[PDB]
Amino acid sequence: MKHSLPDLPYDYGALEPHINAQIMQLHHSKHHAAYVNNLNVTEEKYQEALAKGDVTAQIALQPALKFNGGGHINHSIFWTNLSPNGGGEPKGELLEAIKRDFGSFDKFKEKLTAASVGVQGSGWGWLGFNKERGHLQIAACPNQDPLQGTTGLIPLLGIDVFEHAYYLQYKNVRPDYLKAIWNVINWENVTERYMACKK
Amino acid sequence: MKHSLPDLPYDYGALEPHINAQIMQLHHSKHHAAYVNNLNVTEEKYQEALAKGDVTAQIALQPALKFNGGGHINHSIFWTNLSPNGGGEPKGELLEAIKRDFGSFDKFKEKLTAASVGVQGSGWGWLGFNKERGHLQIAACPNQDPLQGTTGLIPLLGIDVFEHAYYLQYKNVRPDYLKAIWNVINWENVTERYMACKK
Ligand SMILES: [Mn+2]
Ligand SMILES: [Mn+2]
Repeated sequence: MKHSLPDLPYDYGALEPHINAQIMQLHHSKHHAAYVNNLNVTEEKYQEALAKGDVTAQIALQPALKFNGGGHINHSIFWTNLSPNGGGEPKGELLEAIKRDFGSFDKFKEKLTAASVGVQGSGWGWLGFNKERGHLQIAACPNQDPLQGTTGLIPLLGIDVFEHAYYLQYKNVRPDYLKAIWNVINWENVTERYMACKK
Repeated sequence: MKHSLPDLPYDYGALEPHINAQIMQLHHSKHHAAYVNNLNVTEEKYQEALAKGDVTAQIALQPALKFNGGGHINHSIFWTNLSPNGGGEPKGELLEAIKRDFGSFDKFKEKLTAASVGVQGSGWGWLGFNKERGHLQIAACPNQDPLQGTTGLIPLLGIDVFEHAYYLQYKNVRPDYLKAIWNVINWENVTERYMACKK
């Protein structure tokens, strides 16, 4: 098998006015498209080096694998974390865990926003689930480094703070992007990942 | 493919008094043995992950692959860079290149000493050849990060500054270890690696 660019589950303009059609179309059809292709290229190179036992080449491929592989993991999740049917607050057991672990829904939003704005350079903000501790956890990740691969936390909600995700519309004012994106969060999807975490 | 621990080109005591037999035995039969075994286990997990397209697992395995993979690369080179017949100064084209790029042999030693002593924590000092620039270059690497895999430079001479390489004999006094190791440098091996770069 090879990786494929997943279609967006909605129209490019479905998230307006919070994220405009130009960003969505570029962020999916150009950026993510490149990560999948580069990911498949790196995996093939990594396969040849492994068959040859060329460990030097394997390690030299690690930055491309983490960046483009992480890109595929993160963005594929990101599209499902957003929806025109999104916004508002989650329900049921996820809403209860958020209040228990962060005090309230608004406190959680403040913490994830602060983590996302606090990224200096490129990276991501994540809400995750800690299997060992059995509760939610917020983390920030540099560049395309994916949450679970580098921290073991299971991703529930990611916020792409790469400049290409918002600069066209919001320019340098990243907090304006963070303010707007809460209105299109697909809490239905995020709830599925949370419920999938417990057994 | 199954990597294997290469036999040492000499007995564990052949580098005394500069590196004592206990260090050599532990550094080869324990530390390096673990890198090969851990490298093989990590490589086997990669084959499964690649076959499954599990990119998260590939990225999670990267720290173990670089540390143990790099360990295998570096230590395998390190042993050949040392010899009971070593020490003194190189000759021929290697010596002529060292004088040109670093001013003199003694000046070269000061620069490689300073790079090796300057490593805070675990890492390596390397003399390398820059193929693109066509000259020698000194660099430091953190942990077991290998020179070529992370910098593209071809390794000519490596100095292990992990504490397990000198602490038993020299304790915290790494500069005494660095001074002593010059007595067992296998310049014949370093010359072969250098001449191989100008094919
Ligand atoms: Mn992005
Ligand atoms: Mn070592």
